[PDB]
Amino acid sequence: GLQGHIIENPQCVHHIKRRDIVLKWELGEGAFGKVFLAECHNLLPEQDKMLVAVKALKESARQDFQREAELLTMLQHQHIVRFFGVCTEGRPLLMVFEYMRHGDLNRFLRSHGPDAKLLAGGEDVAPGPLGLGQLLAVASQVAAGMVYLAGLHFVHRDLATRNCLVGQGLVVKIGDFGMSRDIYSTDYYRVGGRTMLPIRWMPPESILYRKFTTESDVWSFGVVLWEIFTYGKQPWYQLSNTEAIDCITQGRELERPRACPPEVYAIMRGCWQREPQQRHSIKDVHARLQALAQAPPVYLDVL
Ligand SMILES: Cc1nccn2c(NC(=O)CN3c4ccccc4Oc4ccccc43)c(-c3ccccc3)nc12
Repeated sequence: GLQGHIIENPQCVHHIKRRDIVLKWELGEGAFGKVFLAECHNLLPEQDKMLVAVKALKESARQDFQREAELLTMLQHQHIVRFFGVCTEGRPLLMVFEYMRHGDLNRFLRSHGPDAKLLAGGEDVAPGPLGLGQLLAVASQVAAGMVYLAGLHFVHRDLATRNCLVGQGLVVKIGDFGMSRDIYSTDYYRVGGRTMLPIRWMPPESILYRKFTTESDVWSFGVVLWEIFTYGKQPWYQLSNTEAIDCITQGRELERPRACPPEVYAIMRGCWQREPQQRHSIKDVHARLQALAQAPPVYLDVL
């Protein structure tokens, strides 16, 4: 079905009473519904009242909602956005997620870019552009989520920074509320009717043959690594959608970002081997990123 829609995977759901959810205000909006900030009571022992993100269904839908809830409940990992469960008592149908204070990683990258000064600094992040060690910590975390999805044989098909969230202490997790085509329409190619393909993130076998695997996700992860080291720039931004299809199917690679050490660009190139079976595993890409994120400053300073 839709690239990046969890029910594209063919592999218990917690219920929350409507009275325990108090909507505060809207956070975002798309064709399939809205996301609110809400207070959720009686959800976690430590917290009598905590903030959550609530996704309200705009309403087939109820059967898609049921299979989404099943698959979200099955995902339990430090770098997948936490799903608390559903409110099916009347309407609208609600899904309850942890609140990720910094929003999506593309927005977070662009607001800590090469132009950032003292004012960009805050609780969680230093002033000025994100440093090598912070960029590596972001990439490591997204890779760890992708290790977990690969271990469960899930394929994402729309992995991009816009589809990752950033929380307190710069925790980064894979997740979205199904509105990236509404909020970031320029990141998709419209192919008639309603279909919208994230071509700039897709390998040749996906664009040419419509094949999607663990190995096409690793390609997409390579593109995520490029977005991180460009502070959120669009891949192929100088190109039209058809120009980008021509570049990707002809074997052109994204150029080393200014902020990317050769060792890291080598990790991006391992994700971009033309032949899927020749790309490095997500386990290996994650081991190499984690090692660099955790490396002492004396080592990172000469990278
Ligand atoms: C309509 C639609 N079009 C595209 C993507 N859409 C999503 N997005 C995802 O399914 C992304 N997704 C995910 C996908 C694939 C593997 C693992 C995944 O882990 C997650 C973990 C937490 C949140 C989300 C995911 C939704 C949607 C539905 C209910 C709840 C939330 C989001 N609806 C859509």
